[PDB]
Amino acid sequence: YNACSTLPMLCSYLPRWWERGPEPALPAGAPPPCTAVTSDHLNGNILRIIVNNLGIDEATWMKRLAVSRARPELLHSHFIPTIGKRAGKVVAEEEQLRLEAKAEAEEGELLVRDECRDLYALYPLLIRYVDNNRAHWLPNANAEELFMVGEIFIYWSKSHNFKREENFVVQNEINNMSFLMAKAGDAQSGGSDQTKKKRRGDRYSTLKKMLPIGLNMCAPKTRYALKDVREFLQNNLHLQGKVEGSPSLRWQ
Amino acid sequence: AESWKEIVNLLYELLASLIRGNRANCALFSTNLDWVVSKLDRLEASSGILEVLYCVLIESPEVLNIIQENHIKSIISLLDKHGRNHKVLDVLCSLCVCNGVAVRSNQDLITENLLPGRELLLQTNLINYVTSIRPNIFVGGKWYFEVMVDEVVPFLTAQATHLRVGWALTEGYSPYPGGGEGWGGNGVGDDLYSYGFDGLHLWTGHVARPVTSPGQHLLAPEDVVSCCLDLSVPSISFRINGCPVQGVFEAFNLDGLFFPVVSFSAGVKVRFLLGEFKFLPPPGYAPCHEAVLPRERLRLEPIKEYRREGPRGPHLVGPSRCFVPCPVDTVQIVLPPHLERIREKLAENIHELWALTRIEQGWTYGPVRDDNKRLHPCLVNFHSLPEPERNYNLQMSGETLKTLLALGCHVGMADEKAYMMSNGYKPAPLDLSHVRLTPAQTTLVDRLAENGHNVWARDRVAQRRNPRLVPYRLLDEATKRSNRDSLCQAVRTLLGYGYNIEPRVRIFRAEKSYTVQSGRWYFEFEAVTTGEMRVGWARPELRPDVELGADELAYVFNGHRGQRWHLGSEPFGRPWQSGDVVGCMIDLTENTIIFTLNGEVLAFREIEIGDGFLPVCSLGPGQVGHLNLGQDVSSLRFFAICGLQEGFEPFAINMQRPVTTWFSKSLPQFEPVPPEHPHYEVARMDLAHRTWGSQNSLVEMLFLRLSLPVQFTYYYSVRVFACVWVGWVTPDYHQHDMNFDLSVTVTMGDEQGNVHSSLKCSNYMVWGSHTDLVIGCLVGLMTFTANGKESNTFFQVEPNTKLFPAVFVLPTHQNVIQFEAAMFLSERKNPAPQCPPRLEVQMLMPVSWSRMPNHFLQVETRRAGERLGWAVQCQDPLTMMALHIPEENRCMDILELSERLDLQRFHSHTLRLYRAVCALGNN
Amino acid sequence: ARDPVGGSVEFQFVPVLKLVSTLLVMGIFGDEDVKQILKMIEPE
Repeated sequence: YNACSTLPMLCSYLPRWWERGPEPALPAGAPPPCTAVTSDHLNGNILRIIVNNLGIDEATWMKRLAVSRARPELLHSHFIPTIGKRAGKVVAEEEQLRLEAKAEAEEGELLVRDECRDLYALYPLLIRYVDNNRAHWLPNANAEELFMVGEIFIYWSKSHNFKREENFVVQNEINNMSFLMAKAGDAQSGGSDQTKKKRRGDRYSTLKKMLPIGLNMCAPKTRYALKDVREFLQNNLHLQGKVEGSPSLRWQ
Repeated sequence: AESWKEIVNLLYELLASLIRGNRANCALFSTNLDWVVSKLDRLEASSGILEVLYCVLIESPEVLNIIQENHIKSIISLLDKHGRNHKVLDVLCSLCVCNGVAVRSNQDLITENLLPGRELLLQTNLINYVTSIRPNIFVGGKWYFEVMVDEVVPFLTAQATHLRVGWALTEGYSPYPGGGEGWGGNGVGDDLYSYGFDGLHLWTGHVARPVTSPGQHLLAPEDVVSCCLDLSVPSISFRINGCPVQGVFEAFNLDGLFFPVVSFSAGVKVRFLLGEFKFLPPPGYAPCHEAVLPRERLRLEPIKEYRREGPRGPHLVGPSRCFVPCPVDTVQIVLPPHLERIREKLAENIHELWALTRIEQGWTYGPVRDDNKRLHPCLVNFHSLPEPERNYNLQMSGETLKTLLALGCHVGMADEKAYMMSNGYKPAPLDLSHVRLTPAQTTLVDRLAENGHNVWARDRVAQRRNPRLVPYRLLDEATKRSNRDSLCQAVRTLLGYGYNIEPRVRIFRAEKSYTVQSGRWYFEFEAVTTGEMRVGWARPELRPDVELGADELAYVFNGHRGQRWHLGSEPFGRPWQSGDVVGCMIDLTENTIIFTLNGEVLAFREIEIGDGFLPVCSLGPGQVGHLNLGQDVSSLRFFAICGLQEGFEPFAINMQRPVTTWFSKSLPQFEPVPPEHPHYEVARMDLAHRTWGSQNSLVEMLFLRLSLPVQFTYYYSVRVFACVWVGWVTPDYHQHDMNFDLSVTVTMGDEQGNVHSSLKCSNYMVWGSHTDLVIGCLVGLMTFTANGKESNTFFQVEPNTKLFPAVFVLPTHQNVIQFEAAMFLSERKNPAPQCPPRLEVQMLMPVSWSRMPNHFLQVETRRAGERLGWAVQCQDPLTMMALHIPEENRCMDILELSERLDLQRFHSHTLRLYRAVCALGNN
Repeated sequence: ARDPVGGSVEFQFVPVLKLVSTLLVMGIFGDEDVKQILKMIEPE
């Protein structure tokens, strides 16, 4: 794949692209050597193939809907890093929602930890390999233009991060690092303040100031809504967990 | 006795301490007023005496009644002894007024002793904004240009409208509108030469020499004022609409290229009948519209320009850069005959290649070199018809490779030597068909083509006024795409031969007021040029005089290459494509700093709060920039990213006002030497004199500018004991290094040239193990006394002007200089004579240095332009609100004192003073 | 807004309101303008 660095020869690669429509994963691991050769193709028309590569990410996302050979798939996520599209981000929002439903299932394993969570800890390392691919997803200029659903999708990515605040399992996840981010996500939390009325908050120094009152909510997320746009109190509920996450940031 | 001055001062302080809280002490001191005044004259520990007097005045009206009409004059004189000490003024206002009542008389004496005296107290007035205009081309033969006056509005606003016109050069004239020089902008430089207003005449040093016009008139929307300048000799003479303004300028340095100038003020327009001539008098001249020779088209410019009128806002800009007559060898070094045969081979190959190009136009060989069609001797083998009918190659191409040994190349042997059916003669060249040159060797081809064109250029003076006369250093890269790349075709045969081919910086800054030490703060730097643009936070205290980079106080990021600088380079970043705005973010409380390329996060993490950081631009000499801070609208690519989110608010959210800033000014206005210069020691002492020395090993030159102008008998003296340019300085001056002497005369003609005498001189002076002394007499005209002995004096000027006595020493490392019929150190002060010497607090030592930060000015000019006529125009004048240091006069807006606040304190006390001077209703 | 309008906002006010005040005292004003002040301050 490092070695990558006749119009009909390109037609054979279109047939190689057809092999991808069929996608047993061990035969596919070697394709990442072929997918890295596609980076040489990027040198334009090859961006349409990268749109096809976006559907490839949606295919690895189906694995995410539900061990060490998955680490070799994380080495294929390393090939993703060379590739590091917005409708595919909505499919990535479906991938993150798949990760949301699954990380909340990992949280149910943590309820078992109350009296065991060690099998979740291997999933915690495998969930970390998913997060490698999120660095490739981090592109964020398009999210600036969203400040909505892209952010609400990031809110879905964000809700999952509340469970990272919850403990000994994460030390087993540190062991994955021994065997071997989220602040850029916080861009999206600010979208709750909204466009030109957000400039008015600076006159107040508009919703972010009421959101700053909400930082006090987490000192005590049903309670954020109790004080009372109730959807904006639900945006404060994202901030309520984020401030108790800021108490976790005291560790940092 | 060395403890003794401290002791005495300590005693005054004691006494003072006894005085501040009581009336009675003062009552006892009422008899001591004459005594106190007797003691104030002392010049070493006067401050305590001052506190004394002060408190006494605070607590004794009677003493105000008593004080004599001259002891007070002794006090004003004290102030003149001490220069700018605010305390004395507090003393004065204390004199003015009692417990409530006042002695009106002594106050009126204060005024007559002050206000007419002008010079002691700082004083102020105002101008209107001044704006010079120039044609784009600098001159370095005789030239001529035309300037019709479309419009004048002489008396709008309090000022008479400015509209001076004259010649100038890029070093002694750098017109920054925000003040400088005694109340103006054009006509001020020794390097600039000028004209205007009543009686025509001129301004140099902003001196109004009143050479009368043949007849007459001012400047009104009529005259086609016009100018000429002979080459070498600066025999400038203005002309009023076809009537020359007599004999004028003569004999001046040609230090750098000369260019035409037209300053203006108010609602005024002027047209250039150039491209349209009207009046072209003979002086060996050639017209200036024809002066569009280089790449640039002819055009007006406003000179220097530190704020171009850009779209979203005024861009920061300048200086860019700027020398031609000189052929520089194409046939020097000999070509060895082993290679000369291949010189004649590759030349015959490229001559036959000359046959494979022009024939496409239908040209054909045979035989006379007719200009018509189908007739050249060149379309054949080069050997056949001597070396003039085939001068296109081996007569000269063989010489061109002699240049390859002469223009800076050391060539070696390395490889074996090497269809239209066209009319006349038909060889198709090989190996020119597969050419592969090394890319620097095309630049070497530029040296070859230029060096060769230069010799033709030297007879070009014997000619229409060819645009070609200038060297390829300044030409289109189209004619250069021909004459240089055609030389590469001779070099294209060499690839077949296979032979080897081995081979003023600017700065800007925010208001100190705005030095936040707390709060969150993003800030913009909108891009223009992608060069050394570098910008970042910095503490105010750093010299803008120092170049940015290696300084503790100024964390910054480059506009190019992309490593950040602090205390030299600290690499981490990357550069940017032009027009990519560079924003940045700073935590406060937390120390971190983070530069961003349009919101692209990566900077100076972990530092400390201090003075309070400010943004600071710093352009390279060629580079151009822009800035805007605050306005929520200023949130394009950049603040819209992390800036909206993290709460890092921009400056102008806080304020209605646009931010004030200071451009650096390459002009070295004098400043007093700080203790801790990198090192120039100085020591005052009693025969009164002072001592000197470089001490540490350290670099070039000392422009030793003593502050004090001579008034219009007295000797003045400066021994030296270790090559050095003695010669008393002109106050308005500037430039750096060498200067022997790179600094001036004017005929006072009556058009005839008979002249009512002719003058102008010292616009300074220069000189070259016996010690060196200087006892020059004055009052009048200058009388030099080189090496103690008399040696004549070329200088002589006394139009009642004030001027400097000083020297530009080059250091001999250790003990650089000594320093000092009746002694001068007295007449300089008001109480002339009082003959005995008296060194004192205002005996200043302000050396000129370099770059300093003058204010940007929030608003100034509204100029509008035009072409196929160049009828430039501008509208409503706005004031140069300003004051000046009365000595060495230099207009400065008062607000400039806000930051060099010591003078603000002095001024403010002047105002307290006057306020006391009113005496509650004195009229 | 911390412009400051001069000398940290408030210091800017003093002298001007001083002028107004004294100038008001001297018989220049109103008529009108002092009425502008009173509408400026109550408001009513």
